[PDB]
Amino acid sequence: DLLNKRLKLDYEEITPCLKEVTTVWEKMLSTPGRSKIKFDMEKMHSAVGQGVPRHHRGEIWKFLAEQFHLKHQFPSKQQPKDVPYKELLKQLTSQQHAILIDLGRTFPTHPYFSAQLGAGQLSLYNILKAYSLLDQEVGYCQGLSFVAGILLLHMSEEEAFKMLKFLMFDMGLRKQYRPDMIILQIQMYQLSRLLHDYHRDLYNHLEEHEIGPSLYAAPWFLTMFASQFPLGFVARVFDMIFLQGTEVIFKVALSLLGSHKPLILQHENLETIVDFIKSTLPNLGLVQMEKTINQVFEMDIAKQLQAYEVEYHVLQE
Repeated sequence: DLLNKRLKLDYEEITPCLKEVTTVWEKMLSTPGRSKIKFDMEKMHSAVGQGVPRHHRGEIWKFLAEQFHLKHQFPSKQQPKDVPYKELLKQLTSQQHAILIDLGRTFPTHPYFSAQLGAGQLSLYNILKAYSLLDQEVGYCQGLSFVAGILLLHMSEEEAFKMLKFLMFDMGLRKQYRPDMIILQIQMYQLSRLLHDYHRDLYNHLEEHEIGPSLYAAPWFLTMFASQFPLGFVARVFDMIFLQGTEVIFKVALSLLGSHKPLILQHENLETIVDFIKSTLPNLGLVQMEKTINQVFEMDIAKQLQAYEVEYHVLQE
């Protein structure tokens, strides 16, 4: 019952948010008719940057989504339909097997998900089942359980489904999850170009050993870092995603790669380089995570990403 929130929110923070900013959030959250009011971008940006209290993370994300709605029309051709959560769950989904195989690997040591087909896992299962029936083109795609999982850890089951719909449709995250993997391939290309333009030396080193992003970045995009990084770090990455968009993933990837460049440069073969990026890099210390979040947060690469996309299509022909 309210122990569920306790059960769910039991994870180490990178930097505990202090007294004062908890104060500022409560005021924005308590605003009457909140969803219809546009808040000033800079206050929010300062708010997110100064800390997101764990006890309010979920409501904050929903608040940030309301703000996203107000700033982005987000049109009437690609909507998603409104068969309620409870109604979708009456049906059977063809994605049952795919959901189950990932379910067992989703935050397996977290007390809320440790019990096989326990309350936590069932709620997650149902969210994914519903989503697969809503978005049958995507159905269930590997890694999605971590995303739905992180949402579930900060709000109710049905609230998590709604936010998942919002993140996937309104924020466009669903694109990378389509079965053809085309958008995922373009994202791999974009990260590579990002490395070329911002850390040429790292780029040259990776190219020399033929290490394309697909050898290590797939989990970063598809699980949004949730499958390999600490929960506290991933939760801050999500704070930023809801405020600044899914492109934050690229920012975090670039920041991490750039940050560990000196170490990656010391490895001389595909086996050692990939192993470092896959297994060692995720073992970041508290200060490192702190620096990463702050750097990523002020990073601006939207125009470059856009350009790399056009570039991809020109080279395809």
